[PDB]
Amino acid sequence: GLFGAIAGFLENGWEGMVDGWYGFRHQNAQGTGQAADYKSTQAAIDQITGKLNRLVEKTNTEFESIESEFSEIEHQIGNVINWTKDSITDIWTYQAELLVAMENQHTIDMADSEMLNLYERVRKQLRQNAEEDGKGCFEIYHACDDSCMESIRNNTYDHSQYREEALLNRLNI
Amino acid sequence: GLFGAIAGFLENGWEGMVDGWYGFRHQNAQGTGQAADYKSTQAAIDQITGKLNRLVEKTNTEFESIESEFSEIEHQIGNVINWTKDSITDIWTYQAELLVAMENQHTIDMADSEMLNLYERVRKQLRQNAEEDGKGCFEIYHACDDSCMESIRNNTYDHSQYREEALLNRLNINPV
Amino acid sequence: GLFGAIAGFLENGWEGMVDGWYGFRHQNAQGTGQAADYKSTQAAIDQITGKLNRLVEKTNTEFESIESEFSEIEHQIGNVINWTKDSITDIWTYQAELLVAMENQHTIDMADSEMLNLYERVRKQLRQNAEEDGKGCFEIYHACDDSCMESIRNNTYDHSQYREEALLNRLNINP
Amino acid sequence: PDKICLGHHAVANGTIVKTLTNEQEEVTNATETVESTGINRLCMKGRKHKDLGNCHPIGMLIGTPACDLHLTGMWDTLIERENAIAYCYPGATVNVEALRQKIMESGGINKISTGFTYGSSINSAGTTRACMRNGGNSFYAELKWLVSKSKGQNFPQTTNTYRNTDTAEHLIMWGIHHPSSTQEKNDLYGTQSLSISVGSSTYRNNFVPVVGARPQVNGQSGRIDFHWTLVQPGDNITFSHNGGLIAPSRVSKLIGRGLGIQSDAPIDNNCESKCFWRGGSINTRLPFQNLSPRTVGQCPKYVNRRSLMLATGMRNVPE
Amino acid sequence: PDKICLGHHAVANGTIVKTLTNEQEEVTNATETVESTGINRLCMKGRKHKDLGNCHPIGMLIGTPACDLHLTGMWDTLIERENAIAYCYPGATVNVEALRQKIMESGGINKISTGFTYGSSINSAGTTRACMRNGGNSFYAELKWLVSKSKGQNFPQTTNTYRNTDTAEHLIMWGIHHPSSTQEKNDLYGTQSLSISVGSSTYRNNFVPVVGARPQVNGQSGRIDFHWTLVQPGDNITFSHNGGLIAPSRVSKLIGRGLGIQSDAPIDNNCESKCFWRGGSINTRLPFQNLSPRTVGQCPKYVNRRSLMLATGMRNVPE
Amino acid sequence: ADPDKICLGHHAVANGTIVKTLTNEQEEVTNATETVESTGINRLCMKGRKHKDLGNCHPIGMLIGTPACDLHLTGMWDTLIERENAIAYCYPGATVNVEALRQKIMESGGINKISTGFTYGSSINSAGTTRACMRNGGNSFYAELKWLVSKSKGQNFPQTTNTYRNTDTAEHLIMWGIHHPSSTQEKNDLYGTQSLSISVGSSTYRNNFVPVVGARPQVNGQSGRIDFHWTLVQPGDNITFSHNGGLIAPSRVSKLIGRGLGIQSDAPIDNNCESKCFWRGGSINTRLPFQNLSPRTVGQCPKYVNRRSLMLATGMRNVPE
Ligand SMILES: CC(=O)N[C@@H]1[C@@H](O)[C@H](O[C@@H]2O[C@H](CO[C@]3(C(=O)O)C[C@H](O)[C@@H](NC(C)=O)[C@H]([C@H](O)[C@H](O)CO)O3)[C@H](O)[C@H](O)[C@H]2O)[C@@H](CO)O[C@H]1O
Ligand SMILES: CC(=O)N[C@@H]1[C@@H](O)[C@H](O[C@@H]2O[C@H](CO[C@]3(C(=O)O)C[C@H](O)[C@@H](NC(C)=O)[C@H]([C@H](O)[C@H](O)CO)O3)[C@H](O)[C@H](O)[C@H]2O)[C@@H](CO)O[C@H]1O
Ligand SMILES: CC(=O)N[C@@H]1[C@@H](O)[C@H](O[C@@H]2O[C@H](CO[C@]3(C(=O)O)C[C@H](O)[C@@H](NC(C)=O)[C@H]([C@H](O)[C@H](O)CO)O3)[C@H](O)[C@H](O)[C@H]2O)[C@@H](CO)O[C@H]1O
Ligand SMILES: *[C@@H]1O[C@H](CO)[C@@H](O[C@@H]2O[C@H](CO)[C@@H](O)[C@H](O)[C@H]2NC(C)=O)[C@H](O)[C@H]1NC(C)=O
Ligand SMILES: *[C@@H]1O[C@H](CO)[C@@H](O[C@@H]2O[C@H](CO)[C@@H](O)[C@H](O)[C@H]2NC(C)=O)[C@H](O)[C@H]1NC(C)=O
Ligand SMILES: *[C@@H]1O[C@H](CO)[C@@H](O[C@@H]2O[C@H](CO)[C@@H](O)[C@H](O)[C@H]2NC(C)=O)[C@H](O)[C@H]1NC(C)=O
Ligand SMILES: *[C@@H]1O[C@H](CO)[C@@H](O)[C@H](O)[C@H]1NC(C)=O
Ligand SMILES: *[C@@H]1O[C@H](CO)[C@@H](O)[C@H](O)[C@H]1NC(C)=O
Ligand SMILES: *[C@@H]1O[C@H](CO)[C@@H](O)[C@H](O)[C@H]1NC(C)=O
Ligand SMILES: *[C@@H]1O[C@H](CO)[C@@H](O)[C@H](O)[C@H]1NC(C)=O
Ligand SMILES: *[C@@H]1O[C@H](CO)[C@@H](O)[C@H](O)[C@H]1NC(C)=O
Ligand SMILES: *[C@H]1O[C@H](CO)[C@@H](O)[C@H](O)[C@H]1NC(C)=O
Ligand code: NI
Ligand code: NI
Ligand code: NI
Repeated sequence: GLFGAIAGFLENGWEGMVDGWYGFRHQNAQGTGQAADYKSTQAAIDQITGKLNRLVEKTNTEFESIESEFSEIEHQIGNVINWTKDSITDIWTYQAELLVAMENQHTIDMADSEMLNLYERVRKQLRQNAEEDGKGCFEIYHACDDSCMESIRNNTYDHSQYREEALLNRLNI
Repeated sequence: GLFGAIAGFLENGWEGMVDGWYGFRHQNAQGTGQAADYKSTQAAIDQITGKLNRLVEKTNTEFESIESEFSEIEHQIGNVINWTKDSITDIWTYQAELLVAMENQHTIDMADSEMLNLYERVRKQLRQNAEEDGKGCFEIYHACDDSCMESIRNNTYDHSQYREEALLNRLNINPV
Repeated sequence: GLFGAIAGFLENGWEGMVDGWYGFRHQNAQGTGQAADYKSTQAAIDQITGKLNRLVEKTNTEFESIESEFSEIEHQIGNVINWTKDSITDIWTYQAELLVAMENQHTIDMADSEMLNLYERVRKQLRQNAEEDGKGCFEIYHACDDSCMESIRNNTYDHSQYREEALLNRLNINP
Repeated sequence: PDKICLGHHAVANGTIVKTLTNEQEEVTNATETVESTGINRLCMKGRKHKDLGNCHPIGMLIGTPACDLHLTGMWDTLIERENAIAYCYPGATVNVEALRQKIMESGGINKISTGFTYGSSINSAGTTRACMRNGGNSFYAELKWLVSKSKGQNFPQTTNTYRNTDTAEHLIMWGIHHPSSTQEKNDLYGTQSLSISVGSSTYRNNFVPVVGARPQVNGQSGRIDFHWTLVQPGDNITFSHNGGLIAPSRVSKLIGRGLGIQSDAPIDNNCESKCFWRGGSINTRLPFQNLSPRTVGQCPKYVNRRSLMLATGMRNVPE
Repeated sequence: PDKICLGHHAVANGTIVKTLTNEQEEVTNATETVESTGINRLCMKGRKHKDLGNCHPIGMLIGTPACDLHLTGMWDTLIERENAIAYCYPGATVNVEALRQKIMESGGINKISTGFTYGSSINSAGTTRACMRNGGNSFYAELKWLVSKSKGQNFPQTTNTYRNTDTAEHLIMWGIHHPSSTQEKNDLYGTQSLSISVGSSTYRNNFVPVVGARPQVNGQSGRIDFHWTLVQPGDNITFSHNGGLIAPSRVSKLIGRGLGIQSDAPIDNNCESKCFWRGGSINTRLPFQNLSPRTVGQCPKYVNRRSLMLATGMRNVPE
Repeated sequence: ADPDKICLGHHAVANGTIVKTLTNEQEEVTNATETVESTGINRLCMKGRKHKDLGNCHPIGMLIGTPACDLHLTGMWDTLIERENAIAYCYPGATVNVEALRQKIMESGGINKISTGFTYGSSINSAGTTRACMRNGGNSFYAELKWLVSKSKGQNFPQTTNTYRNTDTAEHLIMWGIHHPSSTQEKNDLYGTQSLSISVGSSTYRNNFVPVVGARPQVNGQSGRIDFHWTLVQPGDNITFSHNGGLIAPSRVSKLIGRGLGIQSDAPIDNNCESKCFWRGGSINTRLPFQNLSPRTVGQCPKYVNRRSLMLATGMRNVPE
C-alpha cells in the first residue's frame, strides 16, 4: 500500500485485537502482552466518521413529476424525457462509482498512514535504545519490564534513562 | 495528517516565519536564528499555483435561452425544462462540493509531504552526527557554528568532517 | 513528489533498466552490476492494470435518437434538446478532465510510493551494517560479494552474519 | 532481546469494496450508499394532504360525481390514484396533461360563479344517465348542458361574459358537445348551422359541434370535448354560441403550491417523508437509491446499481 | 566501501499528461481515453436488421411503392437512409416525427385488414400517375382512394368501422384529400358539403377537404394529408364520411423493440457493434469519444476534447 | 559540550480560514480562495459586440413591421437585446408558435427583407389601415403586411391567388395574418356575404384558415383580431396564397442571417465593459468556474450551483502557537 505498513512490511493484522484498530504486542522477561493505542485508533475513526457525515448532506431540491404514471404521455416528448432521464442516471451512476472508488482508496491509504505514524512515533521515542527488525518490531537493547513497556505505549519513555545500557548491548563493548 | 509532520509530530507552525512556508531554526554557541527553505516552499507553491490555473480553464460552449423572461412558457414544456435544469444544477452543485473537498484534501496532504521531504533530506545529510528528538529537531553532536548551520540549510554539509567528534559525543567517550 | 523518491532524492531514472520498473545497481570488489526488482515492479504494474480494467466498464444503457438527421425538428423542442445535450456534454467533458487528472496524480504518486517501499525494505534488511548516502545508495560497511548483493535483492540477507565486521568499520576514524 | 511490535486489527470475514485500482478489495468493514428499501405506504405525517380516491384531478374542475367532495380545498400534498375518473359523460380535454400538472402543482382550489343566465327558450338543466347522482340523471357540477327548451327548435343566438374581478388569474373550463347523429343534433339544438366563439383580450377560439357515429362509452355515443384557458385579473371572456356549448357555471382558481403524487400505496399518518414514488415513500439518509427513476419531492439520486459499498475500515489482512 | 543503489527506470522520450497540479507532466507511458476513430460502415453482425433503402419509415405504414418490400417484417435493428420516400402523391402527416420515432423504436410491423367494403356508387379503386407501379397508375398499398363512381354525383353518406379483436393496440392511418379546384372536388365527390368524422372510445376528430390553388409536386396540385391514432384492444373506430376520405384497407401493429439508425454508411455483416451514428459505427473499449454527440445504442460518452491521456507509468526523469 | 540543534518547521498565521475536505467540514488552512462567483455587473457589457437594442420593439414586431419596430425592420448584429413589455402587435392578435419564432429571431445575426411582389386587381383595396397602428399621426398598418378588403363596401371579395417564389439560395421566413371580425355586419362590409377561406400551399407546407366572427373585449380600441402564422419557404420553392377575403397578405418576407446571441434584460448598456455571459440582471465577468447568481444565463457562463461559497485551500493546515 501507499505507506508500506498495512499489507506491507506488517505481515498481517491481529484478529485478537478487538479493543482498537492499532496497538502493541510485547515480549520481555515477564512474558508477552497486548494493548491498543487510543490516539491512532481515534485519528482513523474520526476521519471515517467525518467522511460519513459529509455523505448524508442531502439536496433540498423539490422535484415535480414530469411523467404521468396513470395516463398516456405524448410520444415525442416522452422520448425526450426518457433520453434526458437516462442521461442523468448515467451521470449519477458514474458519479457514485467514482465517489466510492476514490473515497475507498483514500480511506484505505489513510489507515495505512496512521499505522505508519504510530510506528514512526515509537521509533523516535526509542531513539538509540532499539533497532527495527523489518517486520514492525523494535528489538529493545535493555531490560524493559511491563512498566517500561507501558511507558512506551503511554509516550512517557525517557530514552536517556536506558541509553548507556542499550549502547553497550548494541555494540557488545 | 497523511505524512505525520504538519499537525503531527511538529507541535505547531511558526507565525514568525513570514519569508517562506518551510524552514529552519537553530541554536549554537553564537545564539539562535531562523531561515526559510526556498526549494520546499516553491515546490508547495508551484503545485498550488498549477492547480489554480487549471480551475480557470472555462467552457467555450455558447448557450441560448430556452426560458422566456418576458413571456409565458407553455406549462408542460416549462415543467420539463425546470426538471432538467434543477437536475443539472444538482449535478453541478455536487461536482463543485466534491472537487473542492478533494482538492483541499490533496493540497493539505501535499504540503505535509513537502515538510516531510525537507525533514528527511536533512536527516540524511546529518548521517551519524545527529539524532532525532521526535519533535522535528535534530540534536547535533558537534559544535556547529553559523557557517556549519548554513551548510546544512545550503545542502553542502559534509558529515565526514565532524563524524569523529560526533561519534565520541554520542557514545559519551570523550577523553577527560 | 509526494513520497520524495522519484524526481526527489533519486537524481534521475535509469534508461538502461529495461527489464523492470525498479531495481538495484551495485559496486563491489568484483565490479558493478544491475538487476530489476520483480515484486515492486509487479505491485506498480498490477495497480495500473487494475485501473485500466475499471475504465473499460461501459454503460449498458441503450439510447434512442431524439434528433432526426434527415428531417426537420420543430424549433422550440430542437432548442430544448440542444440546450440539454450541450449541458450533458459539458458535464461529461468536465468529468473526463477530472477523472484523468485525478487518476494521473494517483498513478504518479503510487509509483513514487512503491519506489520508497523498496528503499525502506532494503534499509531495514541492512540494519546496522550500512548507512544512507542521501542519493538512494546504501554504503555497506563490510565486504559484500555478488552472492551477498544477490541476498540483499533476494531478501535473504542476514544482518547478524556481518554485524560485528560492519560495526567495527563504521566506528573507524578516517582522515 | 526484549521486543515491542506494532500492528493493526483484522477480522475473520471482511467485506469486499471497489477502489480505483481493485474491484475486489477486502476491508474490515463497509456500509451501503445505495438505498434498496422503500416504504410501501404514503407517509403523510406533517402534511395537510388530499387523497383524491377515485376522483381524477381534472374532474375537480368540471365536477364529476366522483369528485363531489373535492370541488374546493386546501392542501400541501395532492394524491392521485390509478383509474381515477375524470369524465362521466365520455370525452377528452385539450392539453390534458398540462392541465393535470397545473392542478397537481397547486396548494388548493377555489370556485367562483360565472353568474351566467339564459333566456326562456334555453333549457340549462340538461342531464344524462352517464352522470348519476342520488340515483338520478345529473351532470358535471361546474357546467351546464344547454339545449333548446322545445325539442327541434333552433337554439337562440346567445352571449355570456365572465368578468374576472379578482386580483388573481382564474382557470375557466367549458365543453363542446359532439352529437352521435343528425337527428340527435336537430333535437337538441335545431337544424341551423352551429358555432361557438370564445374571446377574451388574450384568448380567441371557435368550435363547431360535429355529428359522427362512434362506439358507446358509458352508454353514450355522444362526446363532450373540454377546453380551458386562463382569464387575467380585470379581463372579460365572452362566449358567443347558438347550440353545442357546455357552459361553465363556476370557474376555478388554483391557490399556492403543493406536491403532487401518483401512487396507490395506502396512507400512513404516522411516518413522515420528503420523497415519494408509485410504490410509496423513501426515507433514507443515503445519497443514492435504486428503487425508481420516477420520484417526486426531495429524493436521493437514482443509480443503476444494486449496491455500492463505502469502506469504513482498513484493508483486512487475516491470519 | 561497497555499495548498493536503488533506482527506477526512465525512457529517452516520455509522454505528456495532465494532473491536478500540472498541465505538462512527463511520464514514461500513457494511453488515450477519448476515441477519435469510428468505423465508416454499419456493423450489423449478430443483428437481424432491415435496410429500408429508399423507403421512409412512414411509407411502410401507408404503402408507398418504394416501401413495397417493407410492408411487414421483424427486426432488432431498423436503418433509415437520407432522402427516403414517404409520399408518392404529395402531402404531409400530422405528428410525423412522433410517428417516425414509434416505428424506429419497434421490432417489426404486422398488417391487419380493416375489412372495409363500399356500396356500388363508390369507386374504391382511385389511382394516380404520382404512384406508379408496374408502369401503371396505382396508389398507396394500404389505403384506398374513394371517389364517386359517376363523375359529378354526390358521394354517398358512408360508415366504416374497424374493430380491433387483437390483444394489442393497432396503429391506424388514413388520409384526407384536398383538391386543387372546385371543378375537381365536384367531379370526384359532388357539390355537397364534405365532412369526415372519426371516432373510437378514446379518439374523436373531424376533417374537411379544402380546395386551394397550389404548386404541383410530382405533377399534382392536389394533396393528401395523413392522420393516425392508436386503437386499443377490443375497441372499434368508426369513419363517417361523404367524400374526401382516403380509407385504410389495412392497419399496422408495431411489435416488440428495435434500435433505429439514421445513416448512409454501407452495411458490413462481418463487424458487430453496439453504437451507431450518422457516419457509421463505434467499436471501442474507451469510455469517451469525440466523434459525435448524436449517437444511438450503447455508446461512449461524448466529450469536447481531441485527447485525454491517462498515465500508465511513473514520472519520467531522464539522464 | 552537549548538542547544538537545528529544528525544522512550517509557517502559520494568527487567523486562518475554514475550508471543507473529504473528512472534515471545518478544516483550518493558512489561506483559501472563492470558487463560486456571487457578484455580477448590473449592466449589459456590450464592448466588442455589434449589438441591437430593440428598446420597446418586440422581436416578432420586426418581421411584421409594427410602428415601434420601424428602426428595426432590417439589420446586422452579433447580439440582440429584448426588453420587458416590448410591443409586437398594434392591432390586437396572437401568433401561432410564437415562442419558437421568437427564439429563431433571438438566435439570428440579422434580418433582411424581400418583396413578395404581390399585386391585386381593381376590386381589391390593399391599403386597409387602422387607428390601432398609428404612424405620423395617421391611421396605418403593419409595414410588412397589407390589409386586403373589398373596394366596394359589401361586395364579395374576389377569388384571388398570390404566389411568392423564393429565388434565393437560402430559406426565407414568410408571415401572414388572418382577420377575425367582431360582427357579421363588419365581415360583410369588408369581404361580402360569401363563405370565406384562405388556403396556403408550398411543396412542403399546406394549411387553411377561416375568418370567424365573435364578440370580444376591445384591445387598443379594437374588438377585431388578426392572428399571425408563419412558415419557411425553401430555396427554389413557391408558396401560394388562395383567398377570397380575410387574408392579411405579406408585402415582404424575412431572411434570418447568420448567428447571434439573444439577451432578455432591462439592464442598461455599457459599451466599455465586455462580457461573454448575460442574464436578466446584467452581465457576469469572472474567472471562477461557478456562480450562484442565476440558473437562467446565456452565452459562455460559469456553471450555476446552489452554494453561497465553496472555498479552495491555497495553503497548508494552519497550526497556530
Ligand atoms: C331519464 C331519461 O330521460 N332517460 C333514461 C335514459 O337515460 C336511459 O337510457 C340511457 O339513455 C341514453 C341516451 O339518453 C340521454 C342520456 O344521456 O341519458 C337522455 C338525456 O336526457 C339526454 N340529455 C339531453 C341534455 O338531451 C341525452 C343526450 O340527448 C345524449 O346523451 C346526446 O348524445 O341522452 C343512452 O341511450 C344510454 O345508452 C342509456 O343508458 C333509459 C333506460 O331505458 O331510461 C330512461 O328513462
Ligand atoms: C382522367 C385522366 O387521367 N385524365 C388525363 C389527365 O390525367 C391529364 O391531365 C393531368 O391530370 C393530372 C391528374 O390526373 C390524375 C392523376 O393523379 O393521375 C388522374 C387520376 O385518375 C385521378 N384520380 C382520381 C382517383 O380521381 C387524379 C385526381 O383527380 C387528382 O390527382 C386529384 O387532385 O388525377 C394532373 O392534374 C396533371 O397536372 C394534368 O395535366 C391529361 C393530360 O395528360 O390527360 C387526361 O386524359
Ligand atoms: C377616422 C376614421 O377613419 N374612422 C372613424 C371610425 O374609426 C369610428 O368608428 C370606430 O371604428 C373603430 C374601428 O375603425 C377601423 C379601425 O381599425 O381604425 C377603421 C378602419 O378604416 C377599418 N379598416 C379596414 C381595413 O376595414 C377597421 C376595420 O374595419 C376593423 O378594425 C375590423 O375589425 O376599423 C372602432 O371599432 C371604434 O369602436 C368605432 O367607434 C367612427 C365613429 O362611428 O368615426 C370614423 O370617423
Ligand atoms: C419511456 O420509457 C418508459 C420506461 O422504460 C417506457 O415505458 C415502458 O414501455 C414498455 C414498452 O416497451 C412497457 O411494456 C412498460 O410497461 C413501460 N414501463 C414503464 C415503467 O412505464 C415508455 O414507453 C417510454 N416512452 C417512449 C415514448 O419511448
Ligand atoms: C418553472 O420554474 C420557475 C422557477 O421556479 C417558475 O417560476 C415561477 O412562476 C410563477 C408564475 O406563474 C411566479 O409566480 C413565480 O414567482 C415564479 N418564480 C420564479 C423564481 O421565477 C415556473 O412557474 C415554473 N414552471 C412551471 C410550469 O412549473
Ligand atoms: C441545434 O443544434 C444543431 C447542431 O448544432 C443545429 O444544426 C446546425 O445548424 C447550423 C446553422 O447555425 C448549420 O451550420 C449546421 O448545418 C447544423 N448542424 C448540424 C449538425 O445539423 C440546429 O440548428 C440547432 N437547432 C436549433 C433549433 O437551434
Ligand atoms: C461498520 O460500519 C458502520 C458505520 O461506521 C457501523 O455502524 C458499524 O457498527 C460498523 N461495524 C463494526 C465496527 O463492526
Ligand atoms: C365493437 O363492435 C362489436 C360488434 O358490433 C360489439 O359487439 C362490441 O361491443 C363493439 N365494441 C365497442 C363498442 O367498444
Ligand atoms: C491567498 O491566495 C490568493 C490566491 O492564491 C492570493 O491571491 C492571495 O494573495 C493570498 N492571500 C494571502 C493573505 O496570502
Ligand atoms: C369588462 O366589462 C366591464 C363592464 O361590464 C367593463 O367596464 C370593463 O372595462 C370590461 N373589461 C374589458 C377588458 O373589456
Ligand atoms: C415555381 O414556379 C415556376 C413557374 O414557371 C416554376 O418554373 C418552378 O419550378 C416553380 N417551383 C417549384 C415547383 O418548386
Ligand atoms: C504503454 O506503452 C507500452 C510500452 O511500454 C505498451 O506496450 C502499452 O500498450 C501501453 N500501455 C498500455 C496500458 O497498454
Ligand atoms: Ni422510446
Ligand atoms: Ni412546476
Ligand atoms: Ni438554437
